[PDB]
Amino acid sequence: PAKTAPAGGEVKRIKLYAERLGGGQMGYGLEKGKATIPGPLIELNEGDTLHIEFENTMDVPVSLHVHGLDYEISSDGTKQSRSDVEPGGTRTYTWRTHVPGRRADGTWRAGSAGYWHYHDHVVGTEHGTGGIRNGLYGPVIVRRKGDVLPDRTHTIVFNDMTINNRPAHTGPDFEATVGDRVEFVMITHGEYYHTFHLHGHRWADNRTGMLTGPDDPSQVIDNKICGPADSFGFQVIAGEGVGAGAWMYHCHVQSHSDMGMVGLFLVKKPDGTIPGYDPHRHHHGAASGKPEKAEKPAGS
Amino acid sequence: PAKTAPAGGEVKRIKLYAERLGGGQMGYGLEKGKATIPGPLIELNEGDTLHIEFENTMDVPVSLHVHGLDYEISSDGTKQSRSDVEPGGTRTYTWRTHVPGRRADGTWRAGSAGYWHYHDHVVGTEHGTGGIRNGLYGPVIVRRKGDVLPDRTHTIVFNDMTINNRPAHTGPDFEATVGDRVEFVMITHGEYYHTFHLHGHRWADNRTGMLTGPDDPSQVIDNKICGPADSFGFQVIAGEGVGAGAWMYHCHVQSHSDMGMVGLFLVKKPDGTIPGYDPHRHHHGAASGKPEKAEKPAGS
Amino acid sequence: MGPAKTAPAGGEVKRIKLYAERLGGGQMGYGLEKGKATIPGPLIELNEGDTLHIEFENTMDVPVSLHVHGLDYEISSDGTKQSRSDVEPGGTRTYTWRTHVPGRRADGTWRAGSAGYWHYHDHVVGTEHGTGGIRNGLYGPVIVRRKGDVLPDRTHTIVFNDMTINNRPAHTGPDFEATVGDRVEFVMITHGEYYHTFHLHGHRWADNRTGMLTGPDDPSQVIDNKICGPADSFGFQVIAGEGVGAGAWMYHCHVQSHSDMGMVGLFLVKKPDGTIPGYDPHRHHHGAASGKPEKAEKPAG
Ligand SMILES: [Cu+2]
Ligand SMILES: [Cu+2]
Ligand SMILES: [Cu+2]
Ligand SMILES: [Cu+2]
Ligand SMILES: [Cu+2]
Ligand SMILES: [Cu+2]
Ligand SMILES: [Cu+2]
Ligand SMILES: [Cu+2]
Ligand SMILES: [Cu+2]
Ligand SMILES: [Cu+2]
Ligand SMILES: [Cu+2]
Ligand SMILES: [Cu+2]
Ligand SMILES: [Cu+2]
Ligand SMILES: [Cu+2]
Ligand SMILES: [Cu+2]
Ligand SMILES: [Zn+2]
Ligand SMILES: [Zn+2]
Ligand SMILES: [Zn+2]
Repeated sequence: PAKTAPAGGEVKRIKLYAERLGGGQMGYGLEKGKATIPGPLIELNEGDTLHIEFENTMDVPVSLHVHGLDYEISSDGTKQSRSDVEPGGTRTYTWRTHVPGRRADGTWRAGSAGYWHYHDHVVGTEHGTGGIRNGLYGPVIVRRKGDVLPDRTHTIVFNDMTINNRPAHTGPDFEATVGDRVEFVMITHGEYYHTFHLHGHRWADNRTGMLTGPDDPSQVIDNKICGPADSFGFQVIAGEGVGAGAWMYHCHVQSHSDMGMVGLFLVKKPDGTIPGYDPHRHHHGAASGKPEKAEKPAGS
Repeated sequence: PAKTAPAGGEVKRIKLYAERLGGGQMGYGLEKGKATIPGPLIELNEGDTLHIEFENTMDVPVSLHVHGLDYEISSDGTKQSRSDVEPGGTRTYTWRTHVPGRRADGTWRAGSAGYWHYHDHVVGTEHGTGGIRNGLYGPVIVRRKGDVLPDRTHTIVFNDMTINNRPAHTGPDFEATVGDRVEFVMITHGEYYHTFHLHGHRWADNRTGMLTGPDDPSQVIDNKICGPADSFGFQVIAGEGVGAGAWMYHCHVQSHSDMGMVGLFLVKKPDGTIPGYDPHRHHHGAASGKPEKAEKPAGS
Repeated sequence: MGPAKTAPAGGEVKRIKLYAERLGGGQMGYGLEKGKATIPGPLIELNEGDTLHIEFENTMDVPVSLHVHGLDYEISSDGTKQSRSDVEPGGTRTYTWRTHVPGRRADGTWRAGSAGYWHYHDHVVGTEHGTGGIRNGLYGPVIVRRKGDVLPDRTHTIVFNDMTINNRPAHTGPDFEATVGDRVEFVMITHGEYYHTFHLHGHRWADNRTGMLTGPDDPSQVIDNKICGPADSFGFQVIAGEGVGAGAWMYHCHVQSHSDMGMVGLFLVKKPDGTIPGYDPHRHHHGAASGKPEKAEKPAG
């Protein structure tokens, strides 16, 4: 058992659009009218090259900038590099990815693999302050050959005082069944530091969020401090050793928690019930609505 | 010939009370009228189960919630899971703990071993904001079989702008003899980020705070940023390579340090001498009083 | 490409002269020669086992001290009022830092070595916590090397001190110059009141002691972005432009208002012919010019 990532090395291509959303927001999407905050999950295998055919449907300039992946200066996505996109414009951005390996100097070159993210560098200031606040950001995952694959992947972005730009106390909530292998990508943006905490679960503070084995000294944690543009990820086995229930995740800064940065990891018994939980309730005047569906990785 | 932790797997039982302390404060204790801030140190061996017979001695509801350990949702310690405790009420809380090992899918399940903590989730808000502010928090240590055991353990909690809820510039101070193996558990709570620093000593930033050997890449540090609910720990040999002295520890955020988050690790020669220490001095109007005794782990 | 240069065994007794002096604008700094003080102060590099005697002289009209992180020192070298190790105006003192290799103790435990990215700063100016001294610029990098550690071509020091980089005016950089392929070391230190996040475009490093993965078994997260707070220090090395190419590669704090307010600089990575595609040097940004690139630091001789 346990599905693992294959070798990379393929040239891949997708479309991405930036568009205005309700109420002053902006998002990236895989099709016109389909933009979401966070933008679509992009998933690659080390060695893969990705050509993103990008179109800006808005009436202001926008760009696409990425952390951690290889790109040439012309793909930086900045005014400074003349890599932004005019209103109505199209540009092809290119991201590349490489495996680890020995350098001739004897050192070991780290590969591209990790939890990363992309966002706008252009809207509102030349640092993307406006774009990021408006919602233009998304997750990118690069797998090393042999990395364990999860059943589903959820993305949690602490953006200023919001989770995924949602109104306070709206979650989101994510559904799983006890035993599911579930991946979280955790990204932070804006002005503030936070601490991400998840009830009833824990992970390894390292590249994959999972210990490699008995020799891995990495601290096991349930709580992690994070600043703007930090990203990390991990996988848990839902309800492992703790059983079903509505398991809270939240920022652990006390006022942030009280002010609505909280959501539920809803872990169901095999029969679909969660012990001791009331679904349609309001919390501080707001309802979390339906659980957010897991993100499907983009294109190909 | 360093002492090491034995294998776990027992069933342990303790009693725990919540009671009001002076000045709007609240604490946990092992006996009525014995509550302390921070609460008693609880120490377990990976695999141990702990039943806590909990009694709420106060006139308002309270709860007990734990990080990192295994527990069922009915032990969550929250209003939402109906696991809180009414005034004058009793409940048994159960915490469980497991060793690392291979799963059936071939992956490696991380153990519970680590530096963790427990606090109230119900007082002042359903996030425990009031309980934590008031002092209901305390350390939990889970040892992996073969972990090095210290001579003594001290707990340092940065709760908002205070150390262990003490008035500004009161320490606490901790006392050791040169060569003692001393363990510190460092927990943060409240609204603020901090950076913990200890003069004259250093530790590995990894699960146990010690390097496993020559193959551990973990950064050796004397300074660590930490946010609300962050938990870590480490051991030092007191005065190693440095000698006796009053060795300051403190938040390194400059104003926090000036405003009183500072204490002393007082390391003595066998004949008692402590260079760089004036025992009768007040600092910014306050005195640290006598050194805090090392916490002895709650007996079963 | 030959095998990288690596640090030898330490164990030598070394000695330098160090001064504190006032600089323009109410600032203060450490220097290797009178009139030569810099912010940050001179880079100090040792090999594990080295002892360093710092013959220190305060040229200022107010007291000052020298305190260090991570390195072995006796209480009389603490550099604090409490330990009576501060220096009076015109005063001199010998500060001694020692350093040790890793190894097994008698108890069978492994003692961690001194090696790492560390720093020194005043502990007595403005308050007994060195709050004024640090604000004014009395701080600098210390590197301790384990035998075998890879040595870079050049080292640069980036200090986020409150809202400034190296106490420079907003939007002035500094910028650092390299050529594609150069092995470039960064020492990154934070001071003052604020948390930040350090980010470098186009490059990445391992979050661990050396900033470099030890091999295929090292689990450390590979990152381009790192949260840091007052007195934090870490370091890494990158191969400039590796897999990416020439360009003006931005580094900045990633807290949005901080980058907007000027904590930004350029890692200027030139092609072998000395040119940078699509970049211009004399621009002003938000009213300020970054001036010429910061020359790399020669470790104190
Ligand atoms: Cu940027
Ligand atoms: Cu928060
Ligand atoms: Cu919790
Ligand atoms: Cu970014
Ligand atoms: Cu409603
Ligand atoms: Cu909680
Ligand atoms: Cu603090
Ligand atoms: Cu220090
Ligand atoms: Cu908590
Ligand atoms: Cu008094
Ligand atoms: Cu200090
Ligand atoms: Cu900043
Ligand atoms: Cu970037
Ligand atoms: Cu310091
Ligand atoms: Cu000018
Ligand atoms: Zn709530
Ligand atoms: Zn003080
Ligand atoms: Zn700018």
